[PDB]
Amino acid sequence: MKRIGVLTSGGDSPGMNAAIRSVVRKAIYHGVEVYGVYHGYAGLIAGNIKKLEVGDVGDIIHRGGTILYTARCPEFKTEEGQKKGIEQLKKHGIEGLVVIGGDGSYQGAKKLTEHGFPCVGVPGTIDNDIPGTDFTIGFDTALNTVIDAIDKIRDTATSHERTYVIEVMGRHAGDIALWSGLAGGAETILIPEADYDMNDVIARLKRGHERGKKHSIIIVAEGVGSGVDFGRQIQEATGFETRVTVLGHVQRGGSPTAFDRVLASRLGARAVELLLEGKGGRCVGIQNNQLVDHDIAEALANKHTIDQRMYALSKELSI
Amino acid sequence: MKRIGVLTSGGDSPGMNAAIRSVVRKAIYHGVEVYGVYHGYAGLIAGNIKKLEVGDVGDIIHRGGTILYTARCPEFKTEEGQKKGIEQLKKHGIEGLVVIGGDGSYQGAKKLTEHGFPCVGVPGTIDNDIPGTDFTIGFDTALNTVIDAIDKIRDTATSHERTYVIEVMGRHAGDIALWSGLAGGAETILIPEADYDMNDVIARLKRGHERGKKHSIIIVAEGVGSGVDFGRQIQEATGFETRVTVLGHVQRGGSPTAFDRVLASRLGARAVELLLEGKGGRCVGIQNNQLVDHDIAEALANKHTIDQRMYALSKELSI
Amino acid sequence: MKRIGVLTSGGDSPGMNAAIRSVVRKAIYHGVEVYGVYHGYAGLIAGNIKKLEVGDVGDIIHRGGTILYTARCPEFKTEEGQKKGIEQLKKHGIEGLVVIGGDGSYQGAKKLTEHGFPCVGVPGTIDNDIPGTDFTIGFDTALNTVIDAIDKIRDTATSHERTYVIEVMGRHAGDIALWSGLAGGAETILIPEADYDMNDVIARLKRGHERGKKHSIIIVAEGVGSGVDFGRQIQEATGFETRVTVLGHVQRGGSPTAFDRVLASRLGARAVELLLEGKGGRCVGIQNNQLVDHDIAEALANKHTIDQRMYALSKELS
Amino acid sequence: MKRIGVLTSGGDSPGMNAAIRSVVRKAIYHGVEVYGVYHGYAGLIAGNIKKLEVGDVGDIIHRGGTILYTARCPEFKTEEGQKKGIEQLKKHGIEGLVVIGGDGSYQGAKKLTEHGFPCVGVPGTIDNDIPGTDFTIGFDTALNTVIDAIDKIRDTATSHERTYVIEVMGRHAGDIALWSGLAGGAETILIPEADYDMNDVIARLKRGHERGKKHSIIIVAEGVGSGVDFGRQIQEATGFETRVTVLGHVQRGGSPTAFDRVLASRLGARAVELLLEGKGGRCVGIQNNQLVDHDIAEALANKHTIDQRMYALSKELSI
Ligand SMILES: [Ca+2]
Ligand SMILES: [Ca+2]
Ligand SMILES: [Ca+2]
Ligand SMILES: [Ca+2]
Ligand SMILES: [Ca+2]
Repeated sequence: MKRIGVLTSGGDSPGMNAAIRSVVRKAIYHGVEVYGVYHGYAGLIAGNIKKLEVGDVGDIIHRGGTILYTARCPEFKTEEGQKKGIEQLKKHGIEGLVVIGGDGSYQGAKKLTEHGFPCVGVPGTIDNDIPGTDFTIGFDTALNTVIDAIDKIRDTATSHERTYVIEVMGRHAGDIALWSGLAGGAETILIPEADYDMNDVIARLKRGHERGKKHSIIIVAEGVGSGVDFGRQIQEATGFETRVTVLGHVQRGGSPTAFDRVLASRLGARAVELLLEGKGGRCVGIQNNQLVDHDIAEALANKHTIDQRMYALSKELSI
Repeated sequence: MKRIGVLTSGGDSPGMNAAIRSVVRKAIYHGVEVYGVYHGYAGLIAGNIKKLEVGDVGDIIHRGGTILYTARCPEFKTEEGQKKGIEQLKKHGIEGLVVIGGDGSYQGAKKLTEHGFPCVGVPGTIDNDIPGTDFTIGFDTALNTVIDAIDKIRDTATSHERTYVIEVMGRHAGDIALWSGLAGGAETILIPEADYDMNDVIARLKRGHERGKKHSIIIVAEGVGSGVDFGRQIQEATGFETRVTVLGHVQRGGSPTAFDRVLASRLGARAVELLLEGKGGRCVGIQNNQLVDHDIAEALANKHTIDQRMYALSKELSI
Repeated sequence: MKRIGVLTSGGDSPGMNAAIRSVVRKAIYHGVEVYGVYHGYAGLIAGNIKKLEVGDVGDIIHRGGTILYTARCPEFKTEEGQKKGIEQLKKHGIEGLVVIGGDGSYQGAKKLTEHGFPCVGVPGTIDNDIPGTDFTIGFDTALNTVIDAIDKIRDTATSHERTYVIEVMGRHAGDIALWSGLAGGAETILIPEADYDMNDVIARLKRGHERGKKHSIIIVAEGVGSGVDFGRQIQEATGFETRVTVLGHVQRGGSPTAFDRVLASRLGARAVELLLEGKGGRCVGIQNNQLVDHDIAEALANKHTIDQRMYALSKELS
Repeated sequence: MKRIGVLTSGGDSPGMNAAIRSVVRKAIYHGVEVYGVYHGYAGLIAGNIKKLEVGDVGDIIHRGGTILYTARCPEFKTEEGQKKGIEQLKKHGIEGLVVIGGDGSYQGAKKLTEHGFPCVGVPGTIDNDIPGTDFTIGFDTALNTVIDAIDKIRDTATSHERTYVIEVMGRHAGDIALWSGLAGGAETILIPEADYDMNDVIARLKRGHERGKKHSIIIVAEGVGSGVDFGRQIQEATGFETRVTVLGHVQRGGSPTAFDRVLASRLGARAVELLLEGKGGRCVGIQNNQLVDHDIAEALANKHTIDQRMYALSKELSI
């Protein structure tokens, strides 16, 4: 190619900027131009397009959020919109698009490709729920946000001999809960991919009160339920005073961790390589510590999973 | 005195350990023993008393929470209680007591003195309302916790052109909301100590939407209302997508910042000096960058106030 | 006034952009325009100047460094240089100037006022080495940078039963060393403002070793000497495994802490107020937890001093 | 096996405690006793061995360093030192040893296995320089200490238009440097696994300055040389203003990142599993995102490599 475009869609995620930065610096290394599309697919329909310069990506690698913004777009679900997007792309002479994000911001990469516009997906979310890759951009940072919260709430929990339900993000995926709860010494972790028995949680807790334990932390993925209801169930059942904490959107922001920066630079650069060598309708990622690329069509079919041996581990480490 | 005691009551607070460390290591310098009372006044009543050694304050200057724990004590409000508690004191040959915390807890230090046990209070809470001091131990730390949070939500707010309501702590004091909302560039701060008008707030938001500001962030002290409510009021009015975040108890934990560690080391040492100088029924504090001790009785009558000129400042800097 | 300017001079400092943000939003409140001068005094001479919009003050409140940059200017230390400064000032209709920084930024604020140009100065340095104020914009953030490091070095020193020496910045002031070491539970602090005896230090570490203490952190202010040297004198003297860390300019950077963001916001806002009230040749600051302003020339006249009791406290707590 | 021991040798590393917690809690899950061996190998020889109880691990997951300490041991390469090692082991009824540490530690773990005593080795070092694993416990944390430093030096370098050289740790491995440099946005990265030409460095540095760039970060792995020199060199080569930061041992400390806590917890638990299945002489690890174990002698045979394509990418991204 000679010119390509880049875009972010779906939720904000720490590292997208590093991802974006990479798309650009790489294309430059190959004599290619990059045009930033703003406000995601909404921005694409709208014509929100402006060339990015070597200097528009200088000093953003550390920066959370996405400089190109992001927004939902019902219109892009229709042939109608898909059509107008390509016009606007064609208008600026853009022959290739790197789509960075999650929430089937891939559907669009696919749709686009099917209309014969070359398109590559980069995994962008905090909740690890994108196929084609073991980890997504933003997950590592989001975890350190969660366990930093876990570290703090343990300070009070220990001081006051109290039990906390912390509700983490992960709308469908229990990744955050699994990983963070493992890392915070969480003595109960409740995920969507694994059965739980509330009567079991209650007993375990009672059991520790005896064996000298007065504080306790219960990580709960939002995809399982509302922390508020869970806490209710526990205090009502144990008489222990039981606080509840919903971390919510703090999880979505922050300076991306070293893992998230490297991953974003690698992936985003891979995505460019694919466009340039003619490929399209693909999504890159990291699998088994290796760079991979896949057909979006194929990847969107792979049901998401969590490492069950780890969930097991955490139960063992926390009887 | 040759032997004294130390205890922490009311809510947890980052820096208390630094206070306790300082209470202990200062006493040692003067050849005085120090005994820890565990689990607040409940502990005192109970007899939870163990000498502290040099090696028990060997960390702990960086650690949040309180190694002496803390717990409520209905029983200590009744006379029979403090009595029982003084017995315990006498039983271990303790001649004085440093009471670190809110909230409070100065009440007990007072009644203790009245019963002829020499008692010194130290300002420990995150919300900042303990009289006899411009700032309480834990404040600076909590503020940096809230701004870390404000920073992260600004990251997502900006990418999505969304408006956030963030509910912070301070059940009766607007200190946190004021100081952090200033440090966080929050365009709206609501505190118990100053009139607010929601029509003004709403208009202000609609105004900026035009001006070109697509994201805004409202800071709200819990002592004013429920964030998950103000948010509803705003969006059920303006057409704006409004998200809400209650940070809750993450605010209570954490490694105390430099200001808090230094403040704790100072107040702690001062508190021990009072006891040794034979004085009692006092409480220490920082006032106009100078340390002061006041009669608890008087201190307890001074309504808590916030710097109205700063609140004002935050308004001017905001429109 | 209808138009002022702002610049940043001397070593950059966390929370300057907070100070800048404040200078600019505050002026906009009173219907006043702000022109930014880039690259400190060198930029003023060269007329590197651009209207700041609302726009460019962010949010940048969390950002370290200075969006206006900074650079040394030997030339401005001379009559003709200032002539160019004013020429440029007037060429843009800038009626007043807010100067943010340290290490002689104030010098220019005075000279400029002397030549009949209203200037307010704002304390901006990590080392806290600026009169007319208890704390300078950048100090709190620096201290927290230093203790994070001390905490980390405490982790490794503890595991290995080793003794470290950490050299912190400060220039001529020992504020950082005294405040951080005290916050970090250091067992030795060495500063310009207090006197020490190496033999004291030595024996004091040899003694702590007697009571079974297996690790120590000595904190040394650069203004007192090289951390490397102290490490050496000590290891030769005792035989203990002694390492030395020079944190360096790490202390200069980072997102400014809540205190630094607030101080900058207050100070900056107060600085513009002064110009608007026709006041000039003043520097803002915070003293005894109250906002104050002083005539520069006389503020610059006080030798800086540390809190002697606190140093004494830090010893008793060892 | 009813009783095993655990120890930490080599340089200390954030997450060792997490690794200990896991060794000690996993064993309890299986009704095995754990005996701590303090001060690494010098301790093993001298006895200095104490039962680890639940309480001894119930609050260390978040803590840097090693609660078991670590010390060098010249004695333990001799035959007699080892003779002494085993006696002491047999004296406490320790049927097996988990060695958590760095490289030299693996040596002794083999010698023990040879002399009829089952050992498992756990990768513990910040410099990633240990075979039988892609990453070592400590790496992630160290990287993040490095990038935060880099971030902070970016602030001052950008306001002053300075060029910086930052010396990072890694005796013979360029992993920290390469990885943090990529993460940080280094314009220049120097490491032992890959040839560099100083002149191409100066040239690459001059081309960038002529292309407008006013500030630049340069990362040097301590194994390549001394930061102060590369500083002198390029200062007098370019004339630019140039500063030198040596981070030194800060990299060694700090609360372990989510990744290091998780890795530590999986690896440590796996190490217990091995000894319990009668599989001595091994070292655990993560390779291609999968848990693995390898004969110690064999792993110790593999010269350590970095990812050349990654070093390549870092170059392309900074043109
Ligand atoms: Ca950011
Ligand atoms: Ca902080
Ligand atoms: Ca910054
Ligand atoms: Ca730690
Ligand atoms: Ca796996």
